[PDB]
Amino acid sequence: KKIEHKMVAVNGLNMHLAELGEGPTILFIHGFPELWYSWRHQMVYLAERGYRAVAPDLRGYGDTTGAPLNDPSKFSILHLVGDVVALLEAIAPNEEKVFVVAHDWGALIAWHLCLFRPDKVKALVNLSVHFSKRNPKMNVVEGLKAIFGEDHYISRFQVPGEIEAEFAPIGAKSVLKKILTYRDPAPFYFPKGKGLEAIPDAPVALSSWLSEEELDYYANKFEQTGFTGAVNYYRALPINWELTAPWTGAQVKVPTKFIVGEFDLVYHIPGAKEYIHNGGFKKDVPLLEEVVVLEGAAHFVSQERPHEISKHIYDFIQKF
Repeated sequence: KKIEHKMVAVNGLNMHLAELGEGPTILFIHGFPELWYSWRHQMVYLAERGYRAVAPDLRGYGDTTGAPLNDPSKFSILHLVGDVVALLEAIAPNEEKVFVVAHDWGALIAWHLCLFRPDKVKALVNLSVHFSKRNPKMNVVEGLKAIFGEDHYISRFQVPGEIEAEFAPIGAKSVLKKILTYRDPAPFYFPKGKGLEAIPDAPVALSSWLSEEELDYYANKFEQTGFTGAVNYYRALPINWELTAPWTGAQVKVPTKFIVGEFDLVYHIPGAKEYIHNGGFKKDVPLLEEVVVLEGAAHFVSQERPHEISKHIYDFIQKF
């Protein structure tokens, strides 16, 4: 069978769901600036081994409609987890708990899904983004701006319309190619009026995992939707910080496997490596397995290392 596509009405949205396979449900959750399509390899691998792979486009992404692009406050972590809980109730009505696999912004959603509703998740595979322990002093935007300055991507993303206008003459294809093929451990910089000039290029042979046809899929979709929906997630970071105060000191009680690429910029945020490897991560996530670091890999591991990611998912969920 080929990948099936449907629309599901959830939490004020009409959500696009891609689906492949039969058996126990695995929910895949993409990140920025990606789509359901990022899971193409894993959907096939897991479906051929007796699982039902389900991959939505998130709020403000791809074929999912209903989100007010003009109101970034509606892209809060609470709205996002609300979407996922409602989705699961609709598409998995006979499984109290399901498997969850997620990456980047999807991983951040998955952490909070597990904090808010651990009764819904049997086991979790998170990629790239480690558990974000709430800093009582300041929000993520302010914290990263203090370290990396005004041109840091999360800071430049803040005012609605600004980064959109920067990307406009460049076009979705060039923006996406530059982002998807990025390999340097430093964060993205978007100096005003400089477009993509501040982002270094890696040797071309290192991005052979991304075909022109695959690039075109992302490009065509984001040229239709624009980038506002996706970028609004970062614009909600300040309110996310306020809204998540009730979960200070709370633990994720779901069995978890964490995987990250050696050169992933998120992995190189100051303090991240120490948090992940020296005990802090295990304290917040007591059922965390041994952390997996993919040698020679960068941020987009599901596409860059599809066999390794697929096998790591299969081997982990087989334990249950």
